[PDB]
Amino acid sequence: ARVADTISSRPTNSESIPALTAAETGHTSQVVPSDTMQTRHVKNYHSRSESSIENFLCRSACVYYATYTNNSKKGFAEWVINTRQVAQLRRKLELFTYLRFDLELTFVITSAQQPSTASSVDAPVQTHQIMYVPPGGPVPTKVKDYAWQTSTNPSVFWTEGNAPPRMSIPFISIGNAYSCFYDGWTQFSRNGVYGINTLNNMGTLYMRHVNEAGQGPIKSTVRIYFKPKHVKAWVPRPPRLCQYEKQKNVNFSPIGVTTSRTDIITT
Amino acid sequence: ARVADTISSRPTNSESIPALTAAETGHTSQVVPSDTMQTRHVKNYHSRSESSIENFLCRSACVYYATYTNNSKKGFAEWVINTRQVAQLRRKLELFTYLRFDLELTFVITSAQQPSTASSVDAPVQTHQIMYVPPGGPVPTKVKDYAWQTSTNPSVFWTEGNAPPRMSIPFISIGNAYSCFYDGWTQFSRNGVYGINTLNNMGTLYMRHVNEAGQGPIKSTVRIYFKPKHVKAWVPRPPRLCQYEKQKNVNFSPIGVTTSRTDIITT
Amino acid sequence: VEDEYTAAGYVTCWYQTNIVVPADVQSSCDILCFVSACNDFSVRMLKDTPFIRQDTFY
Amino acid sequence: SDRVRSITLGNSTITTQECANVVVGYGVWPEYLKDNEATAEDQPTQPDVATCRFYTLESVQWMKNSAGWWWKLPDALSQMGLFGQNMQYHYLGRTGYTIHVQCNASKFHQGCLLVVCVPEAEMGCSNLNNTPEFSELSGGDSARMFTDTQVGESNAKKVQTAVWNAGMGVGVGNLTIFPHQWINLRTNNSATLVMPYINSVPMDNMFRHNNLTLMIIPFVPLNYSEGSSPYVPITVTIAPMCAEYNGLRLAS
Amino acid sequence: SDRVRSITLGNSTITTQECANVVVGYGVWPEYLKDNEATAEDQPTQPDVATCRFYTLESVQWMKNSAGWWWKLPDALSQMGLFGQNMQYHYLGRTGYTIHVQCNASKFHQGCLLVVCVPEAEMGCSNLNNTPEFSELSGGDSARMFTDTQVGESNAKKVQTAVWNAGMGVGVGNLTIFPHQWINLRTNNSATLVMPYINSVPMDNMFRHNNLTLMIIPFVPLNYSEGSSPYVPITVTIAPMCAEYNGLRLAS
Amino acid sequence: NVSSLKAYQIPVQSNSDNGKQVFGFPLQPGANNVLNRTLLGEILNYYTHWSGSIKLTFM
Amino acid sequence: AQVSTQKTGIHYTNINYYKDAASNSANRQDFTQDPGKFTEPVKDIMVKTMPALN
Amino acid sequence: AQVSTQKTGIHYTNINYYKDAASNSANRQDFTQDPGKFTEPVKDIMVKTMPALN
Ligand SMILES: CCCCCCCCCCCCCCCC(=O)O
Ligand SMILES: CCCCCCCCCCCCCCCC(=O)O
Repeated sequence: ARVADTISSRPTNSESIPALTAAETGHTSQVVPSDTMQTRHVKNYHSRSESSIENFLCRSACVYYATYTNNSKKGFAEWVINTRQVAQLRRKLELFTYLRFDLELTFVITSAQQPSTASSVDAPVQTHQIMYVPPGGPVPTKVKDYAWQTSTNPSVFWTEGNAPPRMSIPFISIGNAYSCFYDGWTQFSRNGVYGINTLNNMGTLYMRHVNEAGQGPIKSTVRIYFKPKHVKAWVPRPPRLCQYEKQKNVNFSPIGVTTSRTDIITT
Repeated sequence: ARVADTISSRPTNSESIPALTAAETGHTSQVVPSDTMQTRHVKNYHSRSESSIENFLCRSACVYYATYTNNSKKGFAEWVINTRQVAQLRRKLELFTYLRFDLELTFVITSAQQPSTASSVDAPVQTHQIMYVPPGGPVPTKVKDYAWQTSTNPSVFWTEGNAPPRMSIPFISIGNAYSCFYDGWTQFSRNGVYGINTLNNMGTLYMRHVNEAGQGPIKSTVRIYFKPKHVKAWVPRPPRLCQYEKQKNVNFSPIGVTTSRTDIITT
Repeated sequence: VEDEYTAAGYVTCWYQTNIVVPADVQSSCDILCFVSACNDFSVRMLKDTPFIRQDTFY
Repeated sequence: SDRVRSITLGNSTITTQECANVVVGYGVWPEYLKDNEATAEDQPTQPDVATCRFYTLESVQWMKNSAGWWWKLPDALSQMGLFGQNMQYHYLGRTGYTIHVQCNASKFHQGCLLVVCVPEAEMGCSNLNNTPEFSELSGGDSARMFTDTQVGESNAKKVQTAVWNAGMGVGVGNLTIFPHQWINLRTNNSATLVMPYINSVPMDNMFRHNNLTLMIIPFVPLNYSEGSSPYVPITVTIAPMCAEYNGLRLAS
Repeated sequence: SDRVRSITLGNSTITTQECANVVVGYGVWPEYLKDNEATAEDQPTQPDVATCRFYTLESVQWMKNSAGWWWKLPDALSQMGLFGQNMQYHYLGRTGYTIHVQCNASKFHQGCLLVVCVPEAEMGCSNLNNTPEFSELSGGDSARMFTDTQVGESNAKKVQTAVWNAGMGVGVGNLTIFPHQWINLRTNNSATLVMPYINSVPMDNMFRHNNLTLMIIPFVPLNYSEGSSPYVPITVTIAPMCAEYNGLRLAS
Repeated sequence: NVSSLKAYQIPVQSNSDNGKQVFGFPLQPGANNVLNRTLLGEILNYYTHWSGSIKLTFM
Repeated sequence: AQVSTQKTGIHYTNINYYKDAASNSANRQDFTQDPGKFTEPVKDIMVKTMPALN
Repeated sequence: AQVSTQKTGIHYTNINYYKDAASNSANRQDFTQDPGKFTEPVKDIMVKTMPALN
């Protein structure tokens, strides 16, 4: 993807006006710097390969982290899948209005020892289970539940001390693209929920320890990473100026357009 | 496996009656919606690939879990192989009358530390043995037994902290297909056992620790997962309405066909 | 699952004319209803069913 | 001479003697739905002369301390002729648009306007917990206006209408990434934008979803001297293009 | 078996298991206006699925002392869907019709009905000096009924509704010169008539002129024995065919 | 009528008026309790998305 | 080595390593339909436009 | 096996192992540009040397 090269030029005295235009037409001028001054011939070998949509968006970014305790009544974690609780991936995806990609999912699981009271605490290797429930299915209510039978829901098992678990997800949607912005309601009477919460229905993700609480409590933490593959994008958008405040909507507090200086001629 | 597409149509005034039929023949009508109203031409690209018998049944499902303790007289586990102690795989397999598949077997083994009384408890890595005895062979009676010599019975060994063990099983049967339902007895005098227990003879599965009880008791738990491959199916069946009560038979308590509403015109 | 963004509508039934019956015939009749799918029906994204329970092994 | 146009749609005509070029969307002209992209399988309705014509909204006054105005686009035409009657009896629909903003003044006045068209312009609220209710987000062919101040948090359901944030939390100078034109009273008299149908679905309901927003923001304020005309109006004219509908039912 | 039909128009369907033939006008099927007969020179509107469909009027009870009913045809469909909305915004229009009258009873009932369609059925008044006012000549999809008696001259603006004169001063037995069918409860269950556009001009205004009239007259009265069902309804279903309009203006 | 065979029968009489309603239900083939438990509505409860036409036969 | 077609909305390679046919992978790409044995199990064929009983 | 060109400032080999097209690697080498739909979205074309308004 090489860039255009420079063409040599000569002194002119003519009727053609490249520098004069009209910006009132909504049309950006197509002048090169070899029209306003004398240039030399320069062969450019630079490429635009690092600014593609396939290269700008295909990196792993953290979206959530949750904790769950071993020695606890109903100690397990849940998360409703969205991309609006972090500030860095939300600003990158909201440069466009419609997106369409595959996904790559990676989990990072740690553990920590809690202040127990017994002597000679020695625990074996821990095993974790991460379950995905599509919308409409049965959900777990506790740790020893029948809902963890995973007969048709996809799940994964992992033992501590190995490579992190990874899997792929295709373009799961009902429409033809994902929508970052929705200007409308969910009811036909125009009441209630207004915004992007009317389109978010992706499921819930559950996490638990498979072992038993032997002689000491253990507190674990999972971290989730998103990586879009095979990306298409439509209708670009200005970047966000103000800071994000909530998750469901786009409410903000107003702020200035830039920072200030002391004069108009200050360099 | 693309679905059929829509054909355009015109206003009619004729003798042909697609909407009128007779459901008394036991014959489902073959009308498309381009016979009862005016349609446009629509090319459908949808596929029926996710509803095949190879895609509906080829997922891993938990069938049993058992425990066994290290510091115990006769501490080991046994299980007679069947698919009728869980509620989610039993309802999926009983949509058909006859089935024929290969198998894939996966085990998930954990451990836990029991409240010992000694100081400086530190145990090495644990090793487990899982043995399969076909019907008629010798069975173990204790942990230090001669029956664990596994000269011709297939067994597996596994050290804690690795990938889970996995193996394949072919279509082992005496008939031409597995039978989910059997309407008959085992005696010619029509006494005694009635039902599916007359056809179940698959063997027993044994589990033990190979290490010795060093200085502290350890309680382990295995979990078993089934995955049918190369599936054929015959004679479909209505799904089960009531809740399962036992394992050997199909006894139930009666329940209503649906849940109720307050009127026939309630939307 | 129930979702107001992807609703499908309503199915009703009304009397066009009356049920006219002779003498010595019962007036009250009955209607049965059936349901099925056409040849463009398809499904996606296999999950679990909410129509079964368990507490302990059978 | 590029300075003259003439647009003819149905039984209506626009004539202009002082104009810039015509901006066409993202390079795409409006068109009917094809057989490869269709999902609703019954025959659509195309009236095509009774709906595809120029409808004129109300007029607003450009004052000196004026901040801006906006319109939600498949909502101002909800009581206009036979276009607003097909929306009530049908469930689906898709439309392209042609917008013509027009404002004239003499050679002794000055000022500049930005006329953009924003797809999916979701707006925010002044109270940080709620969302704005329907009466503030749009009106029936009547402009909702921005203000140069900041709406306080003591109100519950009101739009945050600070102009430099454009209601959406972004910079107002970066709104030129959308298809737009300028009206400069030194040289220009009108602006014309042609927009195709933009959505993530091939058809949509036109009463629960506004998929376009037309904003008019004065960057350079209106100025004149003593004796010149103080009243300067702005008028907007919208024409639907290649509209079709599906799903007949009761009147809603 | 000639006894079954199926008519499909838009998103609606009629099915019949006991029927006579279909009567087609004067041998002519409805069609659009040609280029040789046109006089209005702007482009017409043809919605063609939103208007050309089956609309069902109200139901009337066939009693024993029952005399007849009538409907004025481009007036009962004046509040029906998108057909009655195009009539309010346009000035001209032309339409053909499809009428389906339907009445069922058992094998133990008897009676006969005549279903005719009369073009330009101008009616008379009971007072010999005046003409009947609008409220008696037609109703909004509600039947106006004849009576077996004679309306007195003491009333001022009322229709003379004696059945044997058919409201027009002619013999009621000679109404079979118009396109018609019979409903005989011994053999028949419905009647279907297809009517083209009949006028002396190629287009006409549909609010000042009714160019068709549908009459249903019981020649043999309804009779049954004790125990049979006493309530017998009659239902009418009309579908416009090949409708087009001209002259957009305000809503009237 | 749910613990009976009367749940499948739709009552039909001879009236003294016109235009009465027989039944009515919303079209939700996997969430509405009318079409929930049928042969079509049990296969749909194993999946999440569905698409296509639906036949309704009356006898 | 088998080269197959890799379901989309491009190819892949597959080699078998074991001696028994029960050790292979799942089929997952056998799309075959015969709905007529359940929906029309009648003796004489029925045309849609004709009546059912004559 | 696909043989591609391995971006420099030499080839490499790529084989697909899974049955679904969502399991492949990223594209990373699809360089295509069309800036004219954003920078010049006008009806009549504008030559650079000519004036904008005549
Ligand atoms: C163990 C398997 C886990 C399966 C996880 C599947 C998660 C689904 C991913 C949904 C992508 C969400 C994209 C953003 C949605 C939107 O912007 O509207
Ligand atoms: C370590 C090797 C273990 C070998 C395990 C072999 C288990 C045999 C599997 C039998 C399949 C049972 C299928 C259901 C039987 C039925 O429904 O009647």
